[PDB]
Amino acid sequence: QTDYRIFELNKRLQNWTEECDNLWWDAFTTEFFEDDAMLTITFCLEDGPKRYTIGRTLIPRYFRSIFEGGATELYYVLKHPKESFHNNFVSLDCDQCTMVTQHGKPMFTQVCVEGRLYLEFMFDDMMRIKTWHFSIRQHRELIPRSILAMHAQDPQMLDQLSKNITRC
Amino acid sequence: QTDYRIFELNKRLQNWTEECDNLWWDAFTTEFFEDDAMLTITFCLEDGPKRYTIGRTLIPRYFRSIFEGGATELYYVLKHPKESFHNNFVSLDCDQCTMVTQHGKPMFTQVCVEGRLYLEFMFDDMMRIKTWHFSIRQHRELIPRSILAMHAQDPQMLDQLSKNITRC
Amino acid sequence: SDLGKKLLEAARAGQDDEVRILMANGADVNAHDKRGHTPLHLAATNGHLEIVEVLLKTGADVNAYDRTGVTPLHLAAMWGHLEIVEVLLKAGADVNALDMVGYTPLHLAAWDGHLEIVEVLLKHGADVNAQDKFGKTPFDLAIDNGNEDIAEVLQKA
Amino acid sequence: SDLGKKLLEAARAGQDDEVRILMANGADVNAHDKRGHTPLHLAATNGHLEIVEVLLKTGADVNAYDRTGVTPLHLAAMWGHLEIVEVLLKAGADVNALDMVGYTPLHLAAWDGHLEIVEVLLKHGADVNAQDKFGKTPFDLAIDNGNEDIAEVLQKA
Repeated sequence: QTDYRIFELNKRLQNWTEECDNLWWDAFTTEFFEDDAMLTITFCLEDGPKRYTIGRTLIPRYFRSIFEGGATELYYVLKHPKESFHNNFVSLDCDQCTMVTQHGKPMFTQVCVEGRLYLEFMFDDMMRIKTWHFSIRQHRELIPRSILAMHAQDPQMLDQLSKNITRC
Repeated sequence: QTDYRIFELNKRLQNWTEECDNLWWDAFTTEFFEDDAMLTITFCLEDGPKRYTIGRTLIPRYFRSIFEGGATELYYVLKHPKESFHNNFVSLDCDQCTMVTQHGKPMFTQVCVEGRLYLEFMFDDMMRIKTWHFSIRQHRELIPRSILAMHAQDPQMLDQLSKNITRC
Repeated sequence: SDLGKKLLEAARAGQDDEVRILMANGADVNAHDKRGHTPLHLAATNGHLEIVEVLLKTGADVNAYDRTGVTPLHLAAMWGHLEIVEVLLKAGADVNALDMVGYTPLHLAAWDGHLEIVEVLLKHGADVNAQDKFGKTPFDLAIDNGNEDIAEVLQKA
Repeated sequence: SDLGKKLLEAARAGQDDEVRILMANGADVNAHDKRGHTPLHLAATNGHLEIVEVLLKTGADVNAYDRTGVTPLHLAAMWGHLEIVEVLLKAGADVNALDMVGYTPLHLAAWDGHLEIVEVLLKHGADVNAQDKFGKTPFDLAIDNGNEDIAEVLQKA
């Protein structure tokens, strides 16, 4: 069951703290990705082209970067994914994937990046990701209702709270 | 593994639409709860006492109500749950549980209700919930940043957007 | 058996014409699934009034209880189905029937929060003092689920 | 073997005093785990400069490659460790070393976005034209990861 694997992946990401060393990202990538894995990210078509394609040595460095932003929380929500079987591997095509990060201590913004995630997994004991393609449609940012109460009467501070803190 | 069971529970809740009949809630409760299950909710101690305790016949009616609000999305996020084993059953104590609902088409608010969730599960093939106790600490509401851009210059509309739409 | 199932399906989906074809082809109207749900349980939960009436008319047991001791009147009351509550009482449904938890219809209506459904049950002699497994009364349940209109009423009997 | 492991552990946790006790108790400084990581790989990833220097001094292989063909200089460059990049080049680390993907240190630094690390590699004769498995150059990677300073520089060679 592929769906268990992305649950286990979200579960591992819970153990991340500022206190974790760079080699934690390697052990994480070894548990969930193949040694020859490939990872593609296609960014919002409201911007220019933008398209990561990276192999295994850079995958630890990719995930680390998600928490360089101020993100202290990361999980992937898969609504109605299609599992298909083939000779060497299983595909998981999820048209309704949301990448959720929460910024700040305390939380001051949640970022939802919605797109299609396609995974191929090795069909062996380990069930590790051969291929990762996330083509993003859109991103929205949510802020606590409390922050709006606070700055009701501050046109300038409301003008700044209006602005996205990420690009996608 | 108890953690798989709450993944499967969040996964089932994805299939809910306004188009689903009341008996869907019974089939859902049969898959995840025992025939003699018990469900307790302790509400925010900022309000009065407030404390559901209900048996199996009302559990379908409880879950349905979460979507009577305008909620079109429900999942439980379990950060660092403790699995313990006993004679008849497994406990799962999660001090960092968040009940996430999203209101509206389109989404105009996300509601996070944070508390301790304690589960007991039957240790059999079915692994169904004997007991469900969620004692809530707090709830916060998040709104799209876009809504704030929109109503920047409307003191009255910002005064209304300031107000919680739920109680917990 | 075979027909048994199609008639649970049709009773669920509120398929009026398909309930008639089956009843005419000899379907058992007191047929039950693994839960102990009858067509009457199903139709009473999904609010299918006409199917309730026609099942009751062909000998469907008004007081049939599932494995949890739950009757159609329990279900009609819990899901807030006024007309079905009225039709079931008139066919003799037990107004103070107890499930495995000690819930009565009144308990379930006290929860659901249907103002008229409570009064019809009270008119038909529902026990205002009935205690569920947790020592809770219809009164209590209406405080719990924040139905303060219903509780005013229940403070009277 | 036994000591082999403790020395990977200590090299990881940047435990300077515990690397000395082990080296004095005969720990193999070219010891490797299942991945093919050496103390040097580990210390170079977690930024432990003093351990890098002392391993290099006791015969640690500067150019040891893990199962994916990855060298300490690859890792120092990727994780943005200036002083460790300088020390490794001086101990003879291959500046144009290729992993399984066709990544060079320059590719990885082009990604990480460390302005000085790129110039030190370019000074030490890094191939500006090197193509990874996907036909991407350090230049390309710096556009991809939005490091436009680094790309200005790479447009020169």
